[PDB]
Amino acid sequence: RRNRRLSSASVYRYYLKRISMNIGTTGHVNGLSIAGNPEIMRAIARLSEQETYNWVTDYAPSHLAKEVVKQISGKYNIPGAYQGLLMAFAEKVLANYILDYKGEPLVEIHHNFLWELMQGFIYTFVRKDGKPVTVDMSKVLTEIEDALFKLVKK
Amino acid sequence: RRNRRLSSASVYRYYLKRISMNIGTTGHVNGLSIAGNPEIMRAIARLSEQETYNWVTDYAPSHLAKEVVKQISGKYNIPGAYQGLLMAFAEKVLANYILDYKGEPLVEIHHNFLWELMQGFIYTFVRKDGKPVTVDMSKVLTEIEDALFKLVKK
Amino acid sequence: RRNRRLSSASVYRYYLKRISMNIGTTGHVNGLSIAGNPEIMRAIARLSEQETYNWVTDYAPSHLAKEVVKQISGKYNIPGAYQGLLMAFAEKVLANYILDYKGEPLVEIHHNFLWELMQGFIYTFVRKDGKPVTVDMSKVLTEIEDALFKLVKK
Amino acid sequence: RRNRRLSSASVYRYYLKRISMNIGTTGHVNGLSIAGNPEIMRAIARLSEQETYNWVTDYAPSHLAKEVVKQISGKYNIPGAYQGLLMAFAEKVLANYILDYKGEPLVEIHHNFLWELMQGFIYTFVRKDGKPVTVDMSKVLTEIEDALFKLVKK
Amino acid sequence: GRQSHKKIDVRNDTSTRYKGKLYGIFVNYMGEKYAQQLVENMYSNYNDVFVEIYNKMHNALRPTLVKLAGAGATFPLWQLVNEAIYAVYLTHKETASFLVTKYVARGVPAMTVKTLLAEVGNQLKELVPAVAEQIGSVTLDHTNVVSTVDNIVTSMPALPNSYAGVLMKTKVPTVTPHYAGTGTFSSMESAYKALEDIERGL
Amino acid sequence: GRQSHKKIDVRNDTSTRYKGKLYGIFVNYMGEKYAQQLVENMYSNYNDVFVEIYNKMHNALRPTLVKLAGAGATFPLWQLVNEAIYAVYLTHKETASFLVTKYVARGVPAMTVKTLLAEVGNQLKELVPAVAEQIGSVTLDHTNVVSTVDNIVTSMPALPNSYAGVLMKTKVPTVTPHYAGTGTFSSMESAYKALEDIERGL
Amino acid sequence: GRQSHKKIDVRNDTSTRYKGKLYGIFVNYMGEKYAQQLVENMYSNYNDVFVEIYNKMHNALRPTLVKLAGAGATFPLWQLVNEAIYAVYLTHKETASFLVTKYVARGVPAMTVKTLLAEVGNQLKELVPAVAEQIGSVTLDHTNVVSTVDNIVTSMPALPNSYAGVLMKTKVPTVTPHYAGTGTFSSMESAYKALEDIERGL
DNA sequence: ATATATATATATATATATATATATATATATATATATATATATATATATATATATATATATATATATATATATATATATATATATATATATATATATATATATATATATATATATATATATATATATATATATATATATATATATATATATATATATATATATATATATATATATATATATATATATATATATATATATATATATATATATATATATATATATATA
DNA sequence: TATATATATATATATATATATATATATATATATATATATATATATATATATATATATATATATATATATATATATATATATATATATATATATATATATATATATATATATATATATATATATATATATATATATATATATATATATATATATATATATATATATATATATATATATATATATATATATATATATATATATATATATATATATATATATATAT
Repeated sequence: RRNRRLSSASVYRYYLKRISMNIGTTGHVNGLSIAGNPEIMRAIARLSEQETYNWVTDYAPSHLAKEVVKQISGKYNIPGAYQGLLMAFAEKVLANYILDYKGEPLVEIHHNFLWELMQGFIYTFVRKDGKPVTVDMSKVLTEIEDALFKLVKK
Repeated sequence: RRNRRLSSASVYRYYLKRISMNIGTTGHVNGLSIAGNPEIMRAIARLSEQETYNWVTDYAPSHLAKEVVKQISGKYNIPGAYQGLLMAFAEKVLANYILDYKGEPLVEIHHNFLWELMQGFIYTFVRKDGKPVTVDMSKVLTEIEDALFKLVKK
Repeated sequence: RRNRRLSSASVYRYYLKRISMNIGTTGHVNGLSIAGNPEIMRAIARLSEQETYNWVTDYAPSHLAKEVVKQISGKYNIPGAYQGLLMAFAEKVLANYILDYKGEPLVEIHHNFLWELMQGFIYTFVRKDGKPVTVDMSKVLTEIEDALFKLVKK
Repeated sequence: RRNRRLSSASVYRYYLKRISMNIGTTGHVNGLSIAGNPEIMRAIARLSEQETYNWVTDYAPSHLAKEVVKQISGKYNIPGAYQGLLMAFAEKVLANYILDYKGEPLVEIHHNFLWELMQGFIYTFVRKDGKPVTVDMSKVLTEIEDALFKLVKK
Repeated sequence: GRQSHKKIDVRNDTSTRYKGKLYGIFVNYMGEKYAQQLVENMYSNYNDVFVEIYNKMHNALRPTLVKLAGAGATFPLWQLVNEAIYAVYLTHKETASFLVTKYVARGVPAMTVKTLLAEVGNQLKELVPAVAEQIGSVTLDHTNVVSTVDNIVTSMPALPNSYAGVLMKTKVPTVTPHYAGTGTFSSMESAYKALEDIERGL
Repeated sequence: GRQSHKKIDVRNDTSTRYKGKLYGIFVNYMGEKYAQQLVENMYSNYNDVFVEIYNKMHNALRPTLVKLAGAGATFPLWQLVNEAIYAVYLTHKETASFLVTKYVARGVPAMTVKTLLAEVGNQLKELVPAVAEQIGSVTLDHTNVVSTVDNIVTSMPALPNSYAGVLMKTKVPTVTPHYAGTGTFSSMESAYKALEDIERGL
Repeated sequence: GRQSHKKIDVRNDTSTRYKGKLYGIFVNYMGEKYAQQLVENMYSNYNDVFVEIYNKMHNALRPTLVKLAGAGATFPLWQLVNEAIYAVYLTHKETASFLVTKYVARGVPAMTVKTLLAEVGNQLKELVPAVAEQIGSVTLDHTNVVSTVDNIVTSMPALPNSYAGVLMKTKVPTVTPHYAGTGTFSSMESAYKALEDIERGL
């Protein structure tokens, strides 16, 4: 799916698509007869509503992470691809460590994602003014690390 | 199935899947004709509703057991795996002993589950701060035992 | 589709045609039954509404670009074909450079679209008075460039 | 369609027929269900209204052209057929030349329509009194040209 | 920005897209069977006119358009070939002077227009008999095309566009690409069609 | 401006367009089956009158119309031939003097009108037996057309348009184009029809 | 967290997933038969363009991408190969200077870019005849690729994307992998397909 | 302020129990009887309408004719031209969404495991019971038909005769004549196909060689189970 | 039949090319042999169709009666035959149901996590696609709209009269059907009312107290 900024449209899309999936689920073969019944129809409607509500409520943290990643990237003039990559990184470090804390230390994941970003870690970027700039991957990674801990008030 | 924290979504999921099973049940072969008639449809809907209501009313004790096991694990910093294991233990011990009292003394189940947990009973866990800690299985087992007795006030 | 100046007619057209697409989407096969239920009908209506609203809100910049290109062409007595072509050019340059800045210098796009317009860049035009006139493609390209930055106050 | 002088009845006819076309458009197959909903019905009503309003707003110039052609023909005792033909000519010349100025000088269109009217261009007509009269096509053609330029104040 | 790069052309499905969409529209006017026959006839007419003339001409002239004014800005040339096929040939409504004047006014070099007119004539004469007979056996070139076409157009008065629409091919039958003589070359395209249905179990 | 270039004619779908649109309109008056039968009969009558007479005449005379007064401004010729088939033939309501007076009053050269009247007679006598007998075996020409036609029309009184409407062909059967003799030439047209349904699985 | 590890690629079912989902969508536009033909044609086109070009290119290049910048963050390299296949080859819209400038601006080492251009050209010349003829018989390298490609792009103006879309493979037939010469190797893949249906009783 | 909690307490009324008892009204029985109805018979008679005939007229309307003309709109042509849309192609370019790639993550579900528990059902077994209906036996009557008999009589139908007579189609002669097919000649043509040559060149096969190599199965050995 | 390898023998397959024999195909023309198709007129051979009548043959249909063979029906009673209903208990058989536990199987559910499957979602570039939108013009196709006239088709309208079919209206009487209305009495079904007492059910009302529930009023802290 092409990139689309989050909006109510996405909510409604998920809503209707889960409607289709659930009407498929219930009447495993007799989909038509279940489609004709208005009572089970209201049931499926409310189910899909609850499901969308769940999915929304458990997504705002990743939204905040992507937000701060966007702010940092804008402050460092980083191309969009790497902005998305750092969004994913922040999501990882909040989920596996900050929320549930699977058994792994931070700097370990840091070096993991570092080897992910190698080719090696100080990338040269040409701004719109033509002034080339360089940024260390490990630094900015560590930079958003603390910035994340600042958000959650860890 | 993957872990999903209990919510109304689960209620409706079980509801609709019971609809499917019941419409399969009644019209053993003539599922289509039964699916077309709205009267038996209402009957099946109400049956599935009653059945979900049953399954709900007979699950809150296990929910409370899992809750208190979660609290204890949080107080003792145990990884999720063993948290679920002790949830299952609490469910077992409340079911077979506290409610129905099958013919077995408590410490018997205790040692049974102890042999279940061996490899041997004082596991070391490394907290998020880097401070390793150790906890005795038999102790915390006995600990949640009385704690369970406190909930039902047994 | 033929040329039509933008007006509310287009808004409503997009609205209704998106209704058609969405009712197609939800009831992947059971289009009829989903079409009969008024609740999902209201859902689809509101979804198409939000979708049109998104599409409108993210189109005004293109409208302004086409407007200024119209003004410039009218001032320079340029036939409709090249008016549309320069509208498309201004659209491209504001999109890839002014807003997102994919990593390319403006003059690069300038020469790209220059080769796009070759045959070589000073075309002769016969006004309604019979007075032939000539205009340089590259110059007027650079001209609307500056005007473009003037609008967004870049 | 037979000749009918433009009047409000025509506006309403266009309105309702566009209603039919729009209800046909939205529910590509599920026309019935869409026909049952009053909301999409209100939407379609407003769309058809906007479309008729558009079509009206973009017709008054042609009305003026037909009017002045009627005046000239009445002044020169011309049978209805050629009056309609000259109405068409005037609308053509104002559209392609006066309004958008497609790339062609006036006299070129003049000679084109001249070859259109040949058989050669001085036609004899019998008035109601029995007095035959003759009129040159090219002259009265050029005549309404200037007359047209008077209207728009070109 | 730069969402995608759309392409517009006859994709061997424009038939079905046209048919299905207009069917869906007209069902609410006709009912099933009437709308079915209506869209069938509509597309058949649209095919045998627009495809057979304009699409073949566009396919033939595309390479030379790229050679002359290789660009996305060949749209005015498309205007020119369309008007040439309609306004000048098959209607005798305008002379070469009009097109050359118009398109030099639009910024097109004259000899380019002359060349394009020459080739579109040289091929339309193969596509349509009556035009070939009106022009006779004269090879068109940017040196001689203007005088010849001006003679041909002035010799005839303005023709009714009913000729340009349907009747022109309707009255006269032609050699099929499923025949001997010079009708033994193209069915390759149609050939695939057959294969298709056999694979679909059709 | 110059949005499109429309063309108006019988396009092998006017049957379907007429039937479907009027069916849709009338179903709100009769109900399904009655409206169906109604549109069936309506189009059948419209066919056997208007097509068989006027459309054949138009297709025959279009070439000569172009040769004579080639123009988009050929409408007066069209209304001329329409009135000729209606007002003079099949009704004897007016003499050639009326039409020639009217159309020279409208600015038409008289001998052109005479030629057209001659030809419409020469073909209508092929289409309709009764007129062929009324005129007899006389080839019409702009030198003799007015005399003969005026003799005929003055000889007969004003006829009730019930003749020109339906009954004329209703009472008398003719040789089919599916017969021997002089009915062995045209079914090619109908032939296509057959092929069509076979391709549609019909 | 850490729900799963999704993998996105052509999994021998994207054909069926595409066809089925779009069929389900379009039935409410067309009806069964029309929507069926529609999805058939649509997927056929999508296959013969995107699969044949981009998927083969990606499958060939993936190992080298890993060798150079082994990472999940080869994402810019994929963007680069897409731009190269579309923007430069098959269109001559931009010269290698633009790509190298843009991607070093994005933080990519220049010689890596030159390398990738070399290999993608070396493969596309095998896939598409026209590009092979435009480049001729020259092996590309990060020492010489930029000069040759810039020569070619300067030689040809911006082409209409209609070339890059469909027409390119449409006009010219190629040797099948069901032939002699250089087309006698790949039936392995196709073979599996056949085997499948036989086991499915199909 | 209004309203919601966190304790204590009123009065007040909203209901609900916990007993006894009223009066009042909501129904219901229990008998007797009214009165007023709602119908229904039972006869007689109206009156008013709903229809229907039984004749003769109207007016009014619904259609249809029977001619002439409108105007109006439904379509269709006839030509020129618009305007608005339905699509389509031309080229360029956005945004939106719908599916597919090309990487990184989510969350959410559809599954599948990986262990531990539930709970709920789907079956199964392990003993003891039910009630229920499925049948079957062990003694008796209902409709109930399912037949059969055992007499009489219908009516109805299936046929068959026993006469006369239709009409209808099944064929067959008798004569004349169509039109439509089925094949056959009688000449001149096509188109299409079946083949056969007449050269060429493919493509796909069926084999046969010409070296190499697989896998596969047909056997045969060379040891072993 | 497997397990290791090696043969011959031949079954295919795929490698590269070459023959031969074919099966098609397209290339151009020419034959022959056919299959159709016309284009005009002749055959004999059905195939119907007529249009006239006459046969024999049978398909039905009547008209009257008589049989025979049946299909039902009713009248009365008698059997066997099996169906299914009740009346008594007993079986087997299996349908559920419940009572306690134990299984296996599976439907979900939750508890931790881990896979994979695809379902969507959010972060940047390529597809076919349609969603369109524009922005520029050009088409065909069409929906409409004019602008002049001409048709056919049917929608009404008016003009004059004539039909037919209806809708009412009236003018006299006569029906049947019905809605009521009386006029006598008698039923039945009710709707209430009364007169006596008794219920059950619920509407309140007391008289004492007790609940929950919530309606407001009386002491300090939060939304």
